[PDB]
Amino acid sequence: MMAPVQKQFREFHDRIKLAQYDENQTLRDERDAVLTAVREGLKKVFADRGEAAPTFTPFNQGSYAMNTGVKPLEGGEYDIDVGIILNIAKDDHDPVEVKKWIRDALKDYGNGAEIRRSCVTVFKPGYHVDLAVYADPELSGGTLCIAKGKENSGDEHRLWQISDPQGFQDRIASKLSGDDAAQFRRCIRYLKRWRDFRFSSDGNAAPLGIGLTAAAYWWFQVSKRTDPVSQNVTYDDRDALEQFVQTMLDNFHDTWDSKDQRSYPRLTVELPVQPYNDVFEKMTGMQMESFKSKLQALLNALKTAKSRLELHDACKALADHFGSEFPVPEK
Repeated sequence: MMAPVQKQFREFHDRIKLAQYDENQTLRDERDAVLTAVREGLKKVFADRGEAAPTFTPFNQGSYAMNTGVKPLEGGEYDIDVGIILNIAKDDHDPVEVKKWIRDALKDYGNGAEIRRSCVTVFKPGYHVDLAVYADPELSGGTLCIAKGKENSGDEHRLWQISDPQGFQDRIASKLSGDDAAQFRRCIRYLKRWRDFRFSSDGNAAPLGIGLTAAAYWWFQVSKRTDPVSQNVTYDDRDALEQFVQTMLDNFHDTWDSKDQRSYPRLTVELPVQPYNDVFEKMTGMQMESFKSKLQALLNALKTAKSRLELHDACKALADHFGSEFPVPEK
């Protein structure tokens, strides 16, 4: 019979997983250090403009909140994500000016703060912290809106966009339960490491991690066998990934580009909460074509790793796509 690889997938998962906020005091300390720095810097910035310092409520976001965190590759950085809800009315403030408040509050913290399209990012040796900045729902008509735009943007690209990070986190945490939910989380982490490993030559071309997570929310199916007599359950991560990657490939659509006068294959993945946008909408046709080509090659490897006599060959076929931390036993 062909070599199984379930034990090597579980070992790979143990190697790549990074503990979520609730189980990771180091990440809590680093997050909280940045939040105390923003309180200190806000007292400074708003005392300098004769106004009372605005207050904020922080909350956990991103993969360290949803228990889908992966360790970076060497030379990579941890990505600590937090939202802060300022006690302001969105209709009274430009979103970029508000982000300027936060960045100036973090002027001399670590390696300096920086205003991105989605957030204020602060850098330290080994990690960055993304602060997504929101206006107060109570003062802004009951909607949670994130500050979009940077210092570059014209009026069209400076906006308070309706957002629901906690809704998205809840959807990911609740899609399944128990050992089924554990397989779901493992397969998201496997594809996050695939993303890091096979998109390193051009990071700007990589699919957003939130995009792969939303794709899993739409299309992941548990793969397990239940012995009908003993009721014993054994999970099959290789098959779960094979069915999920084939479902994503099935959902690419050749999409005509009038500028280039050609088609590009495009995968559309809607967020299952507000604003329900296609998360991959900013990827170019060329990046999509390369995304689809690497997904097809991953699928081919997953099928190869079902039909090897030698565990070595099955594992090496997977390691070609998941990288040097995927276990390859000696022949």
